[PDB]
Amino acid sequence: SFLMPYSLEEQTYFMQEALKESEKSLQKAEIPIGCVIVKDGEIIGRGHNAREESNQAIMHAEMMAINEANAHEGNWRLLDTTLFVTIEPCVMCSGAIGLARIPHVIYGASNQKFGGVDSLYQILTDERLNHRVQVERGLLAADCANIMQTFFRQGRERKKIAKHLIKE
Amino acid sequence: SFLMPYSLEEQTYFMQEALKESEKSLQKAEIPIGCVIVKDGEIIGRGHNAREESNQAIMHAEMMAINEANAHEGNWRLLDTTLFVTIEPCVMCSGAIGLARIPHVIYGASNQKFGGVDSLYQILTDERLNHRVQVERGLLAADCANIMQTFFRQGRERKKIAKHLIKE
Ligand SMILES: [Zn+2]
Ligand SMILES: [Zn+2]
Repeated sequence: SFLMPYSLEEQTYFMQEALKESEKSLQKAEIPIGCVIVKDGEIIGRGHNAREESNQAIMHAEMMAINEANAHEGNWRLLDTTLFVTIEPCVMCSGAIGLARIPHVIYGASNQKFGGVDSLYQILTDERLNHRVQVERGLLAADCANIMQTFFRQGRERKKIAKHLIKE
Repeated sequence: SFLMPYSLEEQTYFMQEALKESEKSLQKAEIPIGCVIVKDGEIIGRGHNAREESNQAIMHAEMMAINEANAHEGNWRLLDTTLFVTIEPCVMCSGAIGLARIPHVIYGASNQKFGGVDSLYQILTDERLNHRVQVERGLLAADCANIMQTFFRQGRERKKIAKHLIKE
């Protein structure tokens, strides 16, 4: 039943690759969330949040990775694939993951405010939608949560500078 | 509380425009669902399902329309906008609609199998996500449901021809 296509070291490698995607968003002053989609032990799609830069509301890490994975495979179906994402996917991405037919998802830290996999909803395991995704969580959670904390602190600092310049 | 930026005739015009988008998908042998996003009485985004053609799993009508609307406005935020879609948005699109901050959504026929607005979930009015979208349904439902029925019949016919050619 429970599948294990990759060792813990392999999984760690992939999540760290997603964290590197996460760093791209951070550097661009955006929610530091990264994602990588793997097929046969090879990453076929990468993504990071880029809503502000792209001016696209759907441009979350998972969506970018899915588009890349589909392009790579030249198919909207992403069977026998594993998706690694630093933070629990929101409702939109969860729905997208189900539509892509991705059977395996591994995320780092949970998303208590917008989480659609375990937190607010359980879209990837919902029988009505018949999504039967094997979900794993906790992989490098500390790091995934840490870069997010860095983002928020930097955000307050940027907001403080802006407030100062507007004033006088 | 309840807003009415457009008359019933204006709404009908926009849904018919979404039905025209729906016809594009039908012609390409895809789920005939169309969508239009309106701002200040003007359509700023159009979309239709094109998963098979684009090989993109997220390429539903609403997603295509949102990307177009964001591009038009050069902003991921789609405030003071109204989205018209022939069929009740699925979970992915509903989530996307919430992320775009679209305050008004009008759909034709309901989606009893994958509906994320009223059928399976109520994402657009979920307090946890604080989405406070004004939802209207039923606009030209008969037509929206009709073109879908046409799609399924044509699908069976295409499947029958394919079965015949494979055989002998
Ligand atoms: Zn998301
Ligand atoms: Zn959808």
